[PDB]
Amino acid sequence: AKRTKKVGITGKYGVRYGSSLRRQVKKLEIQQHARYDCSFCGKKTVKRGAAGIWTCSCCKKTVAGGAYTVSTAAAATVRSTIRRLREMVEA
Amino acid sequence: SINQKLALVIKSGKYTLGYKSTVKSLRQGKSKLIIIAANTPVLRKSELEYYAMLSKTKVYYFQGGNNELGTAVGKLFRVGVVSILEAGDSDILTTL
Amino acid sequence: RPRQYATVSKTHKTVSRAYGGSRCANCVKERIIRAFLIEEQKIVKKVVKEQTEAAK
Amino acid sequence: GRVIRNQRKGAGSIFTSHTRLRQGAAKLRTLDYAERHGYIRGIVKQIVHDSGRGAPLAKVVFRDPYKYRLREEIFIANEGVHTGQFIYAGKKASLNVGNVLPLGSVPEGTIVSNVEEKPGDRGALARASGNYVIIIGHNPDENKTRVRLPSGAKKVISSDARGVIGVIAGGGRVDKPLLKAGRAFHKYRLKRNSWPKTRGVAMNPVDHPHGGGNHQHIGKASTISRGAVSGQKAGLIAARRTGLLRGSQKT
Amino acid sequence: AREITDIKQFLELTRRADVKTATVKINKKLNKAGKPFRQTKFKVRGSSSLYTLVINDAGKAKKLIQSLPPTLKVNRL
RNA sequence: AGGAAACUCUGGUGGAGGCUCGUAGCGGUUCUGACGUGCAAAUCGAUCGUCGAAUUUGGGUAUAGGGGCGAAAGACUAAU
RNA sequence: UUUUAUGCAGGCCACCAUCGAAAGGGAAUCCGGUUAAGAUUCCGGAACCUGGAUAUGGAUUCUUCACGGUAACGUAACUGAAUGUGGAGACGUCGGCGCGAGCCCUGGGAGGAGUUAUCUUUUCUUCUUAACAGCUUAUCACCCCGGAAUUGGUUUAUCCG
RNA sequence: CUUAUUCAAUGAAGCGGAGCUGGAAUUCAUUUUCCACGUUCUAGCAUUCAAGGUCCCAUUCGGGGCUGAUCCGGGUUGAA
Ligand SMILES: [Zn+2]
Ligand SMILES: [Zn+2]
Repeated sequence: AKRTKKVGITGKYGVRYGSSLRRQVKKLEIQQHARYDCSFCGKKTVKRGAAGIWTCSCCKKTVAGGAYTVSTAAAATVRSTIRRLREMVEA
Repeated sequence: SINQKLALVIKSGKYTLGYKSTVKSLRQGKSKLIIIAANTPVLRKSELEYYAMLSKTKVYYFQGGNNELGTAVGKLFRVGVVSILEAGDSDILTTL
Repeated sequence: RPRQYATVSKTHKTVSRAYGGSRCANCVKERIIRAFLIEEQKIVKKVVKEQTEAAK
Repeated sequence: GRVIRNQRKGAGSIFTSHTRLRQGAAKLRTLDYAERHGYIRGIVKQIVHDSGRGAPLAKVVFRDPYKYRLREEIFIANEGVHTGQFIYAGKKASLNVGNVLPLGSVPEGTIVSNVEEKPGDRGALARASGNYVIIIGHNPDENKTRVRLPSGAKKVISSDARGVIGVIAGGGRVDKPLLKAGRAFHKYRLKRNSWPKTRGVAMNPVDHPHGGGNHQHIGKASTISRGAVSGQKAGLIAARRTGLLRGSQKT
Repeated sequence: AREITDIKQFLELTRRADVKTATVKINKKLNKAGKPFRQTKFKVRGSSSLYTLVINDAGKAKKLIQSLPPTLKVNRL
């Protein structure tokens, strides 16, 4: 049915550790347990093996990344600015 | 645009999806054109390029993924490749 | 176990193909294709380079 | 009185880092000929968790140009690398992720990691999770590059000093809590025997310079001169200010 | 300790010339309720293994022992 | 299943937790019980704590005396 | 060099000692019986590996270093130095699911024993088959065909195309 | 300034200089100097003093030198 109002995956942690830390942990546990999309194949077979090891079962690939998400926004900015200055330099 | 012309071909012309049926058609020469996704194995990509070089067929690279091309043709699964055998109605063969 | 591999004969240890008991057959396929394709690519790259810089 | 904890950590019998589950050092290939006259290709074959570290590593493979062999290296993975990947490393290489262009070659506003400090130390700067170094400017005549370090520090280092392009992986790690002495236990037991930390003010005065008293109180101020000694350097050392800071690092 | 079916194989085995000993076992057996038969078992012994030629025909068994050499030391049981 | 939609609920599966009851086990609260020239140079009994782990443990191995080790009692370092 | 040593024509390579676990890794054995006291160690039988000589048979070849199969791959074998590459060794913990072994429960029948004033086609008991060898057998995986929305297959657990 | 001292690598491999071969340079006379001086769609592969070309040998089973791979100095390379 509907089990939990707002603890979600942080109901295994029970009544411990404080609501705020449980909120943060909730957010990041969702991020890290979720399935993502392998860019090489588009399929939803991407998962964490370990912190910044994000591997795809279907296409048998592995990409390095954030401990809890697979693409961190900082590194996204870095990709973009790298492409920018590289285009400029070859240009 | 391109997805509109491809839907027109889905309605009027005929086609076959996927690497195996595609390259079978290309071996037979019956095909005219291929559209190829951009998420794609570069090996498969280059092999198709060679096959189409031999067949003198045309090739087009899709600014999209398997998902996007599938939505374009109107199917609901992954399509890295599509082979146009004839369009009848569309300007696909003429344009690009 | 390894010493038992040393007991048995060749038939029980590998396959009649190139890369018999080392690599998957599908991987054999893949890498053969890779070789042929990119050496052809190398060749056409070489000749286009030669002719454009010969013009130039 | 008695010898104290740091004063034993120097000798290091039980405080040596643990090593069983590490793949060895992560290092940059030697600046031999190619990386200072051209470039070389390598294949990222796999990516692997290293224990005790927080980042992952990249098992990369090059070919020794002098001998028919395949020389393997362990790199740090930046975010955006993957398996089966072609990593071009050297001077005449390309400005993408994974590559090892010199700081003399890269432009301003650039991001790098695993940066050398002097050419042939093979990875010193910004090796930990999510830490990057930014380029500032050059003085190619008397070849030097200004770089900003995650402490905000503007350092000046040579130009042949290599450095990997990208941001180090495993970011966001300390954004998560731990919630558990057990989680911290596991962390520090794969790193080194550094936990739990017990308070000197709860120790006895023989065992620390805070210990003792009918009330847990320090008594004598904890701001310690830099020119103190081994036995006195418990507390805040060479400190300029204390307390809550409100405002800016101001640099 | 290997089964054997080919009779000429068993004979050239008897003349393998490392072979020295042989045995013939009889066994009381059942094909069906009313014909409990007589299984013959020629167990020949050389060096590295024992070869067991199996037989379920007394006519063939007597022809076999008629065919065997005399010098090969036998054990009837 | 409901709802105009937003989105809400119901039954099931499933089997998480430094969760819990509780045996083995590790411990050692209370009885301030027994004994207290003992079975014992620290035990016996009942009652108790905890029991998948920051767990318990063998073996090897390192740290040696103003030194070591210490989740810290000035505790332990062969009844010291 | 066949006076001979290993000088000697040649090229290769590059630990950089050693010690360290009778519970980690590890080449190879099982049954039966046997003594006052031994046993996987003895006896009988049947096996396995290692090392080294090694001869017969067999296979290959006058197209010199095998053939069949679309393929996955198969076979009694069926050249292969230097060097290099890969794999096994070699690996957590918990859950439940399946499968197997032995045990337990049990039916019939063949023997033996017990009870029996009464009743009990009854209670108990034996009915076994090792290492090793040959033939055969499998979940997962993999190949051929063919081309899937009307979406389908499928696990206890929802994953796949 | 490097040599003394000090730091670090490395199986002490490509140092430095000059030079070809090209691009730019304005050559104000001939080059004035500067850039390069074999590699980038792809998880392949790269080894036998290198094949070739070339000069010899004793052709024979083959054997050897130059180039292929510019030359000189023998400061391993940087730092300080
Ligand atoms: Zn994928
Ligand atoms: Zn494979």
